[PDB]
Amino acid sequence: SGLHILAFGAHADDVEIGMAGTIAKYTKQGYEVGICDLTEADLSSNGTIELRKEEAKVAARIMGVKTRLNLAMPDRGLYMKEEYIREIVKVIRTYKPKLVFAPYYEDRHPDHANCAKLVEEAIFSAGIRKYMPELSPHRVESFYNYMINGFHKPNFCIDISEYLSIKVEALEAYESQFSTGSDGVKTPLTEGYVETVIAREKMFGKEVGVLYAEGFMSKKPVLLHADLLGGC
Amino acid sequence: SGLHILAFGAHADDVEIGMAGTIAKYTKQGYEVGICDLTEADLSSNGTIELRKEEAKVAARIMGVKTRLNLAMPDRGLYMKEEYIREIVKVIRTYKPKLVFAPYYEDRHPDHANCAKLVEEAIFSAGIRKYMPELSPHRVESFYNYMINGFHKPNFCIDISEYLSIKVEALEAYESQFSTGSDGVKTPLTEGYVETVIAREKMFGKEVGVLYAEGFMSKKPVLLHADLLG
Amino acid sequence: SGLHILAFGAHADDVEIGMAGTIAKYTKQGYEVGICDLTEADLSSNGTIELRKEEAKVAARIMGVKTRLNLAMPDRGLYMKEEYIREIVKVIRTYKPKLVFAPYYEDRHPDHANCAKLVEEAIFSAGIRKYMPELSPHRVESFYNYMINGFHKPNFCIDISEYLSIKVEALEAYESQFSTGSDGVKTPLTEGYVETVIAREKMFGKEVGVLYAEGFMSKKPVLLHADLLGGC
Amino acid sequence: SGLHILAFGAHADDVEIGMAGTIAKYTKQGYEVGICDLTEADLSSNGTIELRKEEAKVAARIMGVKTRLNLAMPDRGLYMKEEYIREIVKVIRTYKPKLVFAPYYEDRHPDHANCAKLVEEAIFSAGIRKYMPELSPHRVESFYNYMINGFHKPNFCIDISEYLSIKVEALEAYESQFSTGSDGVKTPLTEGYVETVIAREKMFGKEVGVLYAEGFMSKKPVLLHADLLG
Amino acid sequence: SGLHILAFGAHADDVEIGMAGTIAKYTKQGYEVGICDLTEADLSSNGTIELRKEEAKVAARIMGVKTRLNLAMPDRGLYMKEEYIREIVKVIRTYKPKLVFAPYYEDRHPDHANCAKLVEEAIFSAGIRKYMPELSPHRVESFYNYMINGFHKPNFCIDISEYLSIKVEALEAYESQFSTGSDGVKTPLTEGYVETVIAREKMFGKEVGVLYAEGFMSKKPVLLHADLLG
Amino acid sequence: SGLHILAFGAHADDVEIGMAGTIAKYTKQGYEVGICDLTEADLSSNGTIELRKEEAKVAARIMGVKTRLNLAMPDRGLYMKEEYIREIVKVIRTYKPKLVFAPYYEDRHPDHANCAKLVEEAIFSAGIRKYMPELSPHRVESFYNYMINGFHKPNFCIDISEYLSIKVEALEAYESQFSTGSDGVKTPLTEGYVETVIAREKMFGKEVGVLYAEGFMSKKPVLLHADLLGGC
Ligand SMILES: [Zn+2]
Ligand SMILES: [Zn+2]
Ligand SMILES: [Zn+2]
Ligand SMILES: [Zn+2]
Ligand SMILES: [Zn+2]
Ligand SMILES: [Zn+2]
Repeated sequence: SGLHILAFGAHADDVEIGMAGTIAKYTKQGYEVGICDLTEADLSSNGTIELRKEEAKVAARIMGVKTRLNLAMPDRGLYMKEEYIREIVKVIRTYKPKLVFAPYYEDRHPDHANCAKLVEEAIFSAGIRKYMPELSPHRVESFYNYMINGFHKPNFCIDISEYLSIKVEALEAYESQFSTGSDGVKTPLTEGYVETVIAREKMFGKEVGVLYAEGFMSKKPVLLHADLLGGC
Repeated sequence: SGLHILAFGAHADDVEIGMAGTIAKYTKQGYEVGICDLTEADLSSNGTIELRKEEAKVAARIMGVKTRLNLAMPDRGLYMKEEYIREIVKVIRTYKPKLVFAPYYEDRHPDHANCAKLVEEAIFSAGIRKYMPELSPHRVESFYNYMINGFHKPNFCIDISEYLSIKVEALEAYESQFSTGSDGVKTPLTEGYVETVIAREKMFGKEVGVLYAEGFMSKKPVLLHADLLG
Repeated sequence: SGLHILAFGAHADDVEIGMAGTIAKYTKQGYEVGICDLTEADLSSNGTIELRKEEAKVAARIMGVKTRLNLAMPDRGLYMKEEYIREIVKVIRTYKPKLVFAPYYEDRHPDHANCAKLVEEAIFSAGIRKYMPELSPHRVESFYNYMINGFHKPNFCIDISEYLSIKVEALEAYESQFSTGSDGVKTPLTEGYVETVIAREKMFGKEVGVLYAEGFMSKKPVLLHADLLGGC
Repeated sequence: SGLHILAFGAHADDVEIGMAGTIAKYTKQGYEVGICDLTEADLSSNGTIELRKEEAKVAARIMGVKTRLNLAMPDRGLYMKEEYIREIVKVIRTYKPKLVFAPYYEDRHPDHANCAKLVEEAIFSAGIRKYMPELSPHRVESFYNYMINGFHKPNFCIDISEYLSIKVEALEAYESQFSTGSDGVKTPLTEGYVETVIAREKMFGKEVGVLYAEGFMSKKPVLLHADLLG
Repeated sequence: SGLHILAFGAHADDVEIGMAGTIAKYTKQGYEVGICDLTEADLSSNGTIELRKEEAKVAARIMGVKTRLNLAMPDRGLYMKEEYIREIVKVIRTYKPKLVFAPYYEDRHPDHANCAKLVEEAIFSAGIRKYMPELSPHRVESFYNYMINGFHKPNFCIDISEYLSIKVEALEAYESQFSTGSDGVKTPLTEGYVETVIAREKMFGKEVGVLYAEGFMSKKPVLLHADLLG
Repeated sequence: SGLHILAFGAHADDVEIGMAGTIAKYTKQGYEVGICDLTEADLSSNGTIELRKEEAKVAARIMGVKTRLNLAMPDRGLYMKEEYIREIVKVIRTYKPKLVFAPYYEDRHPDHANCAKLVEEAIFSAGIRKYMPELSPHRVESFYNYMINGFHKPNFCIDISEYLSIKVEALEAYESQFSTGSDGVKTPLTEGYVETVIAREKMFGKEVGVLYAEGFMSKKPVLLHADLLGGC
């Protein structure tokens, strides 16, 4: 039928950092969300690709994500390439996502911007019939950006107060990334990173009058219907 | 008991220009919307206070607005004054609006910014029990700005595609403002102004994938719940 | 002698959407303007490349454009490539345009930003003698951006009130793009798009005290001489 | 009959810093430019009202400005007051300027923003017939801001390459301001200030491909006609 | 003789929220920091002027602040008034601060912007000899803004990793503000506010590679000398 | 041991224009700074590559720069390429710079933005152990941008009042670039350019209360410790 949400990350844990709470919130309401990791994060200082993929599976189940893909594009190699756009178009056209999410570009990790750029190009081409005509076109309704590193004034927020614990659980599934363990090394991700993610969501929460909120960017104004006065 | 929306303008027609479509959309759904105009637009180039008051009633009727107030503050005199803030605080506390709207400040007409500034101060003070303790306090949930003159990248939009006709009717209620008539003088408001308002809403509409949308500003991030996936 | 204006678009109709009114205004005053379409818009949902080229010719004549080129670069393929910059440099050096226009980058169609980026690179290289020394260098005086999709606060406007009908005519020349016809499909361009373009120009018009104005972006402050107090 | 340009400053030398070059350029072409300083700069660290008034006359002469007014509002007292707005409205309606200039608000000296704010309110009210109905209204065509302290990405520039010398002469007319002399104290204005003003204009110049340019801000998009292709 | 830092707030706890960590960091190094609260927060939902004054003393003690003043201006009455500017000018000239801090204007509480605006006007006038000539003038070196409500991309940060505990202690001194207690009502300040303040500082910290950092705004570019390479 | 500062430019003279005063200020204090020019500026209208390299050496000695490298990437060819990132990573890992500087992207010369983009990518990859594992990783502490063409509100300034003459000397070392001579041609660099650079620094100086200051951009807030209240 088609995914309600397809969220792209450069590396498994990107989507979790940006929007694990939102995903958990909406999968619980019965919406179908998929995650597509562009790379296997082979250059990550800690862990292995297989371990990372296993953690991605654990995280997916925590978030109620039934569909998780890895396009196996090179870590630190998300250049603006036709072949990569093609691969993402294939994903978009296969899963027909109503909404697509990708990282926000203003991020210390260039892969995140590069992922967003590829996804943006792919979203546009996905709706073009004559492009890759072997697959039926799909028009994504909206493209939004979640935040990985740092913070920005969000265009919109999703209240994740009831789902923060699940987000932390989803994040903690990436043991290799955010914890040293027995043979791991100290990285920015190991040293108070998950705490920083919680902090951001607390900060965004306060902005909108809730305990924890995830913040999102949108190139277009968000369309309000039921959320203006509530009632759903 | 309280209004769902209270929309402030400096002059009658302000709220209409900014959000007649949204107001009509929501009153049709059974929501209670009030309008409070800060002034009687005593200095308007065309028309009189008399004619404007009647037009404001016609516009309110068109929009399904049952409550329209005018604070009769001086046109072009919306200075940051305690007396004016307290009058607006009285209004907010009386009508207990969930949402308050006011003009966006980036506007060629200084009254519009001045109105927004007064309303913002009043919203904050309205929630403060110790302030004007004779009148029970009220906490407004959200404060949004609509656009009168010009345009800005909206923080959010309301699809008014079905209500554009009603918006135009509500605007046209101000015949003294938007038409020269036979005795009136040419103003920015008579020279393709209503057409410009429709044009803006068309532009905002296209941006969000609808025919016509009204654009709004919000200092805080918009909180989505049902509107993310509909 | 050299073009007064060379306007680039990614697709034929880009320049029209952004600045058909301005072009018509200035060709009528006897200025020479050319248009260079980077692609043949082969991936356009409606029409054919030949039909599109014929519509581009009709549009050009409506606007009083005597020079129209198509570089036949791939639709959805305006990557930052040396070969493409080279081709545009060749165009700039051949036609010696005083002003160059291209799409503004803040646009839902990535080709538009990509076109602008290529043109910007080419403009700079066009003025470098040692670059492609087989063609004499040319220094473009100013590079401005017109708007295709959406809207932005313009850095400057051109009053096109007297030329709006001609702009609409130029736009309507692209029957395949903005009208369904007998065998066309519904796209964002077919559903109230031309009306939206008029709306934008009405909006920009009001900003500057005229009926219809086209809005432009400029990286540098515009230099005023005669337009400060008028009189020409 | 009306001025082509009326330039407001908070203090005499403001307009010179912002736009002496532009003023000189246009007065030489036969355009009528007036300057109105809101205050007599009564609190200036160096000089006196007496000396400053004379310097302002010398500067006006250098710039070819035939009309210079001073409203003698309080230095550091340019509050948003009705009385001050109406005094400025009187000036605008008397001199009927096509263009009005005032300082840009993003400036370390609060009087400059305060001046601009007052002037903006006055420009709007100047066009309103019912406001101060004893004096015929005037509609200003465009309102632009010049820069005094610091710098900003200009919305537009005026090539003043031929008039930099005149600008420097006009600035140097304020010897009490830009030089310590023999009894004066060190201020931001004495410590390489004129050199900084020239520096800015050099920077703006380079940006637009000329030797020296003055930079201006405009809330509305600049309307080009002849200057697109020259 | 003069203070190194004078930090202004509209209400006691403002300075703490913005910069208790920085203040503690620098007082521990032997720098003299003063705090001036413009109002006694007479309209605060919870507590009394009495309790708040005592809490402000406890907070000052925690931060190593030896000088705390209160100007007892009206809560929610921080209008741009000459009388208020001059009171603040008196404070600046008396205590001769090298640096002055005030709230950042982009803040849901209008008093915070209003405080900053008053302080900015006062800083400028404090340096003007002819203004209030009975009291020797003082030139403040730099004016910075700290953040109370919300967050902004800071122009600069101060590493407060070692002083977060002291900041929390200083905030917790305002038990009447940040806890409902047993008789108090729920406010934005009682609902995970201190946790939000810590959260912000964690966020700013991460941005600059430390555990906790306080963020500051500066209208002028930050001048680096020793901190470029440490 | 490792450089305190490594400054990248696209062309020799870039670093000088942006930060010759700062470099001179800090080399005089005994800090070690290196410069890496990405290209030999082979497309420069005046001079030759060898002459340019000789001027770069003269400029380096004026600034007290003991290390100057040229990566010999193509002028007007600083595309986002893996090979170029690799080369810069090698430089960063070899010289272990505490701070890295590159041009600010908002610049009429696209090479400057392109240089900054390459350097940003390289800085990130330089800290990744598994990337190019033959060289030990290096974490650059901070990345800042200097300004070449035009001007921007600086995030921070360095007082160069005492070192302006040295900056002018460093700039004047590029005789081929900023002076016509006997067989040179008129370019934007020859016509009041060095004067414009001084002007900018005078402008930035006034902003921070000094005679001359260089202005820098930083993606992160600058961390103040000693510079808040002085004393070092
Ligand atoms: Zn990642
Ligand atoms: Zn109005
Ligand atoms: Zn196109
Ligand atoms: Zn002044
Ligand atoms: Zn407060
Ligand atoms: Zn260069």
